[PDB]
Amino acid sequence: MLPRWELALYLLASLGFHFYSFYEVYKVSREHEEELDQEFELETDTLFGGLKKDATDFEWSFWMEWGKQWLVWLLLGHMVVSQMATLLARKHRPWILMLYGMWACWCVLGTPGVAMVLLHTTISFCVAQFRSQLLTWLCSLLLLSTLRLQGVEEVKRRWYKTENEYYLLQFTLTVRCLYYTNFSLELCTSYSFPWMLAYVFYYPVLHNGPILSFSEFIKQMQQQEHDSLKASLCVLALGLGRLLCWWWLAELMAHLMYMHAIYSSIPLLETVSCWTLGGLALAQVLFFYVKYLVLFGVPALLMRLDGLTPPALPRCVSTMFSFTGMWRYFDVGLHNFLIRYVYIPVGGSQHGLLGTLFSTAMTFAFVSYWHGGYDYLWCWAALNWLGVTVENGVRRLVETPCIQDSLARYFSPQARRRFHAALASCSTSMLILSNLVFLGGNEVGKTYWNRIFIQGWPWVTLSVLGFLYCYSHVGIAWAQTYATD
Amino acid sequence: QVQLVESGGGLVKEETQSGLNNYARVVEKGQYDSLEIPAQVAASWESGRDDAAVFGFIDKEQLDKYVANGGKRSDWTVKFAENRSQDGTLLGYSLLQESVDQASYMYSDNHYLAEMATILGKPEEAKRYRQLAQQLADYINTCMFDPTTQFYYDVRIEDKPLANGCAGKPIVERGKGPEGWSPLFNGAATQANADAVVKVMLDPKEFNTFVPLGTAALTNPAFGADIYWRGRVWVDQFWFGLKGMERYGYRDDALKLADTFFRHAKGLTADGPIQENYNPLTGAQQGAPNFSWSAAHLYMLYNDFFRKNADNYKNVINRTGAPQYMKDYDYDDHQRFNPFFDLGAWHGHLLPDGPNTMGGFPGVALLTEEYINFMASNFDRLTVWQDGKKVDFTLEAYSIPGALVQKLTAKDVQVEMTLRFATPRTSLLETKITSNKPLDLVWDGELLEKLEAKEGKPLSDKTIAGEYPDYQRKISATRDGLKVTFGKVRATWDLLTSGESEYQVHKSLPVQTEINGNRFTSKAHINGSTTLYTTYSHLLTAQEVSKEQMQIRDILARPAFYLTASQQRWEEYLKKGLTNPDATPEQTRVAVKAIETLNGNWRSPGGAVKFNTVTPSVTGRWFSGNQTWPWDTWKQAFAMAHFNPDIAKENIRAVFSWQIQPGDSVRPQDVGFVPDLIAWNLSPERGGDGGNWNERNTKPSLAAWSVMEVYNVTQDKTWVAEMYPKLVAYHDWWLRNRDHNGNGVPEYGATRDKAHNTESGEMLFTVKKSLRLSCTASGAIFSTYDVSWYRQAPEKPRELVAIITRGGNTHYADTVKGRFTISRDNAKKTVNLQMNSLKPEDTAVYYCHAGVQGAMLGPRNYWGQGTQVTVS
Ligand SMILES: CCCCCCCCCCCCCCCCSCCNC(=O)CCNC(=O)[C@H](O)C(C)(C)COP(=O)(O)OP(=O)(O)OC[C@H]1O[C@@H](n2cnc3c(N)ncnc32)[C@H](O)[C@@H]1OP(=O)(O)O
Ligand code: HEM
Ligand SMILES: CC(C)CCC[C@@H](C)[C@H]1CC[C@H]2[C@@H]3CC=C4C[C@@H](O)CC[C@]4(C)[C@H]3CC[C@]12C
Ligand SMILES: CCCCCCCCCCCCCCCC(=O)O
Ligand SMILES: CCCCCCCCCCCCCCCC(=O)O
Ligand SMILES: [Mg+2]
Repeated sequence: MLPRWELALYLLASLGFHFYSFYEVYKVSREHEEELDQEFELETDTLFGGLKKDATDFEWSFWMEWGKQWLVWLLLGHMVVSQMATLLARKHRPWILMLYGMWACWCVLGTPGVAMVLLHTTISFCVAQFRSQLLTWLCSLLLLSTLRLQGVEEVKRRWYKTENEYYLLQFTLTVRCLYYTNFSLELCTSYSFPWMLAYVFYYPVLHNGPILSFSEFIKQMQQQEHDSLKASLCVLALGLGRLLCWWWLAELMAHLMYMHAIYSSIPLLETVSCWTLGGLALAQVLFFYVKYLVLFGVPALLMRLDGLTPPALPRCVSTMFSFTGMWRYFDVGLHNFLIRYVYIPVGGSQHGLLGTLFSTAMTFAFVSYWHGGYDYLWCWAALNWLGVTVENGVRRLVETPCIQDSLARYFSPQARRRFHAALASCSTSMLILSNLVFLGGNEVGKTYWNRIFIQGWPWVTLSVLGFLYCYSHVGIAWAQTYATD
Repeated sequence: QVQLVESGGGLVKEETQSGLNNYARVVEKGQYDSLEIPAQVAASWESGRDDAAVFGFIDKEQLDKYVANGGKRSDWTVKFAENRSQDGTLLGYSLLQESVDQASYMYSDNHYLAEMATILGKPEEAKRYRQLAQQLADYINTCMFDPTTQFYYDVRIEDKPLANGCAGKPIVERGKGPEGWSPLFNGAATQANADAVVKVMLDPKEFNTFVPLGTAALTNPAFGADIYWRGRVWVDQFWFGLKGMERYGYRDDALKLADTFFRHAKGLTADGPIQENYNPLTGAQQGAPNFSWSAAHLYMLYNDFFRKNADNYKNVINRTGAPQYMKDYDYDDHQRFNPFFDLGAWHGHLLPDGPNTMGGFPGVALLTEEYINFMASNFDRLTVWQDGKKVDFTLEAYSIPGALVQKLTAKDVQVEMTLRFATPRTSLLETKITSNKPLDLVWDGELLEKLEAKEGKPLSDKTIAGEYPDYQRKISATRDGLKVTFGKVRATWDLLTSGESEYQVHKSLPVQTEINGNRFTSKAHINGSTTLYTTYSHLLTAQEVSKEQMQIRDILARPAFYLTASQQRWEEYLKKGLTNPDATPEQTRVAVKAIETLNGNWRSPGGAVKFNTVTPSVTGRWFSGNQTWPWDTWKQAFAMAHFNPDIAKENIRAVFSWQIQPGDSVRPQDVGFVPDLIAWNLSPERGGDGGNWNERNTKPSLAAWSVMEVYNVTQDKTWVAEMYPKLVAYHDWWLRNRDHNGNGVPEYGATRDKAHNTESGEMLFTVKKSLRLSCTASGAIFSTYDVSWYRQAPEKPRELVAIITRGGNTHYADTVKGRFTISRDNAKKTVNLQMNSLKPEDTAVYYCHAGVQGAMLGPRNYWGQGTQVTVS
């Protein structure tokens, strides 16, 4: 739709500001290595020369420590047990994998963790026997809320010597919430308690795993057709290669840049240059992207070896230019869960504007509550609900025959694409701001809003919007490949 | 593992020291949350304006802005001194500040005393009083007037007097207040100074606000609307301003301001009770509901400046209601209903507000010795049954001055119920039923069980029996009617009973009564249309019961006589009170409302007070009973003189009955002192167990003013002869115990009370200390946490107190803003809550909280164990 030279120029500019802002963040990290180390205890390792890692990101360090210690071995054991069951007892493989999932949960979280998972699953099943969507959702929400009760938290913490085990239990139960809610809502043979236990105690997704639809799980656990062993080894080899590449990329990002430590020190984030701010935002979003790429590629690889089709991994955040695409293609599993069980039951987007607003509000409110329900989470939810609603409204307005005819008559297709890129620039800026609120909280959001949109309205804002305009041209050009279908 | 440890909490109790020299030493030593002299508090009370700007009362935010604009913080500190006689005996204390309003009141007192002496044939005393008034006016116009600002101000008593003989310069820093036109009201001002004051107070930038003449000019550094004595408009200061304006040839402007007040004051033409003050900008009302002082000055405004048969004034005040709690309070702890009191009685009645209470007068507001408490929601509620089926009635309930009337109309049966007061303890009800067929009358009643509520919402689940176990209410049948007996309760702040109190219902008919616990039911049968009379009597002592048995027997013998006596009495009330011919009907209705409020706030002799008296508010929380103040009494007697001279005389007599006489037991040095508060129960020092009786101070002297008004209305020379020695003694006391300098200009202060000093004679003062909680975090990256402080008061949920985010942004709860300060030390990994100006509401368990914000930092949420903080 655009000249090849023009799109090449936009791609060059996009890579340019990406890498230059990364370089600026690296320089700022080198300047304040001593201060950040004193204040946040940067870790020392030999992976990248004498560089020191930034371990201030809780999720990355938590899951890396767990994988070093126990989870990698348990995942390998699940892989081996699944292959052995396929070779020996294919018809009983779901139950062997259920048994292995329960045993691994016992190994990491002890008896209390398995007992809690079973209690939640049984309560959800019993409530689902009353085939009412409202009752099932109320039960799931109450079980989710129980995780945040101070007394329950104290009792749970008394079970484990270390805090990491308690956090692992909390994450496991948070994901089990989605899993057994999915099962119960689909329930409204093939939906019996053994199948629910197999679905819940499926190890690849036990801790932090993406929501895998029960329909696909049961359909693909009863297939009885499997790929040869050599094909499984080839798939495992390629998946491991890509996973190691992604893990190395995340470690390199944490070593070169200390985005997490800098975001922790608001006073520092308020005195860095504008290029450093942009680079910090890009590095934060891309580190989150690569982190969940690694955290879903292990479950995804295990499911692929098991013969399941896992939800698609997140798409490069440096190709996302809109709220709708961002939330369609980043967490595909959770997006599908929300579409089927939250968005559509409350009318989706087929009951006028107000219905669409209400459905989006319910979806984002549930997502924020699931993530913890903190004030910054609610803020993120409000911002993203507003962004998605505005995008849907503009899309509908343009889709009207009158507006479409006027645009075709007045503006050339190149002009239309340029206008689309200009709008997507502001959309991307707001999306980045909301996701920075998510990652760094309200202080980071206030800092970015003031230093980019208030204290730098004349030229900082226009520079950011021009760079995001080039970025959005490049993102729409790429989205033509997949977004069309 | 992250661990939070609280520390620094505990029980903060103010320590009381002694000695004026020590107080000065402590102030220099510093390092105290706040110092508090009870004598200085009593001095502020004695001024009648407990938080006025002129007396150094300014909010912290106002003081900070005052300093930022240029001004020392010492400009708002009023030095305190103790008055010692030549022998060295402690006469009392006085602020080191001479008030212009107090000087003007002394001036007016001097001329009124001179006039009284002339009436009594004492030319020498009259000449001396005129000379004193002349010199006092000279002092007021030479010292308390600021030519630069052209207004009247208070003057500090500086370490040395000025060359002209004045004690310090006028306090212009603290802004302009209503005391600036007090010389105009009292006539001390000269014509030029009067013109200057009127110009200042007619300026919309100073006092000509939406409701003019507030307690502080808009330019006052401490001015704030909704502050009772720093901007809110009080009807009395407004009337004083208008009266001074008229006195100095500005009657047209005074009339204009009166019209503005009438048009803009909120609820003036509505049927609500007369509250205390108004917002100078919005005009909204606030204060105790049925305020005798505001009602008195509204009647004075009607009789002076508002220009443009009891049946003619129906529902002047909304007297309907149906209380469900013994304490059915409004947002300010005053009863939200307005029961009808008359003739000095100690019980009141409310009109039925709907079908539930229809058939009787629901509210029974017993005036326990010093408080108002509802005894029942339905009591002696008539219900008519014809041919075995209940008769359905249409209610028409209304109140006229001096009576409550409700008419019940049905197809065949009509009932007219008129409720008037017969004696100072009995209310007479006349129920006349008109029917063509026999009827079965049934009376039913309940005793309230719930204790207290606010705005209709119960405060707790406490019951009357639970809260006051000795308050053993028991309904007992009697040969005629009913009676309710009460146990002895000595709740000094909520409920007072002697154990002999009773509420007796006597009926003209013979009825069959059945008692079931806290409810009764009386049944009677009539062969047709008949009139029956019921007397309700609240008797607070056995002697009262014995005396009133005969009175009740007489009332039921001639009920018509007592009904017509009450009707006539109110006819003369209205005839005397309403003497303004050029007043619109709305203004006359306001006057009638004032008369009704004043007569409802009138109490018969009771307990220590052996004279008929008028209290600030019958329904007020701390004004009910026979709690009489001298300041309120002066104005109440000034107003009531025009329609009820006997009661004005009785109120003044009640105030002066406890004037300290020579040879006193408690305070022999305070001869002529008029106690600030006299109530049913004496203070512990006088042998009682009251707790309201206040002798820590007096109020501003305006007694001669009201006594002269009563004389003018009644032209009674014996009244002046009786009151002259008392006024002379009170004036002499003002000159002795409230003149530190000795220049004849008195200062507000406090007496030599046990709450002010030790038995030796050393001034007491309470040194208050602050509290500083701490919260050290171990095993955490403390630089990434949004540390916070929560508190969980008993029986309440935990509420955020303060929070400081990892970026340093600080937020405070609205209830602790400014008082509390939260800081964090990332180096020491501690969080501190500097708590200042602690109050009993701050007593709670304080919880430190550490929580990260942002998905990168994880689900880090840690709570401290909690520490107990208790104050007072
Ligand atoms: C330079 C860098 C730029 C990048 C910067 C950003 C990067 C940030 C990275 C870090 C971010 C931190 C991580 C994020 C923190 C949260 S973790 C991920 C959790 N994900 C979410 O919370 C997303 C929640 N919101 C959504 O999933 C969607 O926006 C929702 C569900 C609200 C809307 O779905 P939609 O697809 O976009 O909207 P639609 O109306 O078009 O629904 C799609 C389908 O549903 C159908 N539908 C709708 N209503 C009906 C009906 N009543 N009945 C039948 N079907 C119906 C409809 O027909 C349609 O059919 P289709 O065209 O074939 O697809
Ligand atoms: C504007 C500049 C960039 C553009 C246009 C871009 C575009 C893309 C595209 C088209 C893909 C493959 C399709 C997809 O999965 O979405 C991709 C994948 C990826 N990108 Fe980027 N990207 C950019 C910058 C970055 C940066 C700075 C990083 C640093 C972390 C990054 C990390 C990745 C990773 C890890 C993948 C996954 C590759 C794979 O395993 O398939 N990208 N990007
Ligand atoms: C959801 C959780 C379980 C995901 C775990 C991801 C796996 C693939 C991660 C977690 C910890 C990682 C290891 C951490 C440290 C090292 C040492 C280095 O010299 C080679 C790579 C190696 C050996 C990593 C390989 C990948 C690894 C095992
Ligand atoms: C809140 C949204 C911010 C997202 C920023 C994405 C990166 C774009 C590059 C911005 C670089 C800084 C702009 C120029 C600064 C200047 O003119 O000083
Ligand atoms: C935070 C709220 C605002 C953020 C959302 C702004 C969205 C603006 C519109 C985005 C582009 C929509 C599609 C345009 C299609 C076209 O014109 O070709
Ligand atoms: Mg979709």
